[PDB]
Amino acid sequence: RLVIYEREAPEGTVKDIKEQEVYMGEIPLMTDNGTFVINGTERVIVSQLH
Amino acid sequence: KSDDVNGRTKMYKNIVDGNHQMEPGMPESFNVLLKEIRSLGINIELED
Amino acid sequence: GNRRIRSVGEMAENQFRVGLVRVERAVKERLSLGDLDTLMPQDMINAKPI
Amino acid sequence: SEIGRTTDPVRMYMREMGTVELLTREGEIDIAKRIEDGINQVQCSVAEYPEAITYLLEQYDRVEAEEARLSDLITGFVDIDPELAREKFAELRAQYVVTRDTIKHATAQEEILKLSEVFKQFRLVPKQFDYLVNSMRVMMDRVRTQERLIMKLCVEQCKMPKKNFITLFTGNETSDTWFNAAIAMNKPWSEKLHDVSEEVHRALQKLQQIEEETGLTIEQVKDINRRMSIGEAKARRAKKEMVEANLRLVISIAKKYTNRGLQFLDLIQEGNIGLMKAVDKFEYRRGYKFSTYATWWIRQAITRSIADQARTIRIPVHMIETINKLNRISRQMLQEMGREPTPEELAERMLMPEDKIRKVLKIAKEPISMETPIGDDEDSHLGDFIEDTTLELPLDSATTESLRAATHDVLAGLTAREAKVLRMRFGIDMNTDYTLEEVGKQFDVTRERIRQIEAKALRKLRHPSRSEVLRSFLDD
Amino acid sequence: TPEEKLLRAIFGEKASDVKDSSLRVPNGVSGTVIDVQVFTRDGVEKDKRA
DNA sequence: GCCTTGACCCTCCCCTAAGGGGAGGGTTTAGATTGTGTGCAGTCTGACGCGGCG
Repeated sequence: RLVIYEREAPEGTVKDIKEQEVYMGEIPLMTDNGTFVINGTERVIVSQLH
Repeated sequence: KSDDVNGRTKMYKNIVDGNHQMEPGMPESFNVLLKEIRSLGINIELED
Repeated sequence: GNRRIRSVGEMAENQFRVGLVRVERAVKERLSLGDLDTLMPQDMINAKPI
Repeated sequence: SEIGRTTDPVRMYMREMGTVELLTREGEIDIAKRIEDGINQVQCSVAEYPEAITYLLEQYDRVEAEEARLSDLITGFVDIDPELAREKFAELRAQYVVTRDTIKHATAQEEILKLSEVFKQFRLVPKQFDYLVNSMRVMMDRVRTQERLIMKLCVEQCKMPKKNFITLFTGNETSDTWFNAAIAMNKPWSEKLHDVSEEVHRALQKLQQIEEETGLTIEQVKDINRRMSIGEAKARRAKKEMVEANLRLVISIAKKYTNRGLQFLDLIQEGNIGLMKAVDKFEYRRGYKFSTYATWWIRQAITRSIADQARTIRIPVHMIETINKLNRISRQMLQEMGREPTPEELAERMLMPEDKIRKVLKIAKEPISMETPIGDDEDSHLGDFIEDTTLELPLDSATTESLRAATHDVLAGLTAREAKVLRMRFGIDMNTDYTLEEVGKQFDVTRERIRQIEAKALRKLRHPSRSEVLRSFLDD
Repeated sequence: TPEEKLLRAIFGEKASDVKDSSLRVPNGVSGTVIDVQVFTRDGVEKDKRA
């Protein structure tokens, strides 16, 4: 939601709101076995010990 | 067996001729090295 | 007790949030322009960094 | 101060650049006034050379019969229609014709300044103004190296006092009566000197053409060239004061171009070049700030350099703009359609044919390093998986030598005439093959007999008597 | 080469303008084709097998 | 057989009329903006040499 406040206002009261659903990226999905199919090969993202 | 570009084909046609003798030259990678040191502003040469 | 298992859903969130700051520096750069009345939020979001 | 603590060239540039305080709205006006003061000073100095304004007048005489237009010679007038310029060139013409007939010398030395300050009214274009200044530059530079070789015509004879030699050379300049007192000195040096007094003649008198060619003498236009240098070096150190004070504008613009294939300093150097253009082309009399114009020029220089030198295999600016347009259209379609646009529908969002977009997509990829680690192994690089595809396999080299031997056998199984016709008709054992006429001229025979020879020899070689050694070289 | 030119002017078996770039079974591999998948770029006409 | 000889014949390069289409290059853009920021890496230890430095 892009909120546009006003120019002269004690709060910057809302001049406008533009609310819409923007697509950002595709996130890979863990299959039901704990793998990811990334470029057709099955990959496991290994836990790190840091 | 490896780098000699003119020696590897002579060795091939020598084996096929039944003459197991080599005519070895300079490895090509040594020439690559000489050209990669001369591009460093260092004149490396071969003294006849 | 001093080493910690950081796992798939945490590394993936770290990378997603890196992508989010990449896009939000650009949307801060775009929000301070003067075309501000006629643009929708999906015109200033770049899905490709994220 | 902080000198010696860093080696980073960008830290050094920023540190050295920040020592110049910015300019205010009225600072830029003062600096631009100084620049234009320098250029009108060099104008009013070169107006002392009258062949300059005669050239400009005959340029207007070219504009009389449409050899040019008025916008090519004059950009304005300070104290655009052809209405005023007619009486303007009348003003300069009337001053020139009244200055011509006067020869005197204090009488003829105010008329020239009147000429210069009537000529100041002309806001010349850079073309003509550059032409006149480099013309008078090359004129006095050739006669000036002539004066310098007149001096070093003594160094081949002797080593000499010049502080005694400068008091003599100036002012006579039509004769050797200044050179006649050199033998009145008669120290050993001025012996040798006089024996070259003949080969100095053709030098020392030939500037005597210019002594009447410009109408002036060489010491007057000497001071004119000195004030020329004063004026142009005044304008040059004023443009430098406006370039150095806007070097942060370049950085504020160039930070917006950072990761597009050029280093940061490459971008700000190209922006600096564009800013120097912007300073050269700025008019403060428009009442605009310097930032508004300089931004245009800095943006131009920076994006032009990104188009030129950010890619290994360079694509032109038209293809750079087509790729940029395609990428913008594609990131709009991706936001709308929620997926990557296929080149077919990308061909209807744009208005280009679809194979043009497919080849545009094939262009844009950047070359991979031949040292990229494969799988990030960092013990196996991309470059050691790339084979040399121009070599011929030693089986094919052995086959070619075996085929040469077989051809030698088969061609020795023919007569000398047919073997010669075949060895010249193809390039066998030769550096070239020949036409029927060349082989026939080798044998003082017309071409059709050579064709018949070569045909019958091919017929013989086709037989089962000679062709079982050769047919084995054609893979079935 | 000049000799290959003579060899083909003798027997007349001309050179081919296409080069065999076939996919072959690697040496020593011996098996059964169990699946074939054909992916055609949109715009290329499909052969009988696709 | 060894030659010639005029008649055919092939490929290939360039040409037609009046522009179309594109590639690849130049040029100016005048409200006013005036110091790079990764939400970086930094995380390797031991030996040796050299140079400011007390």
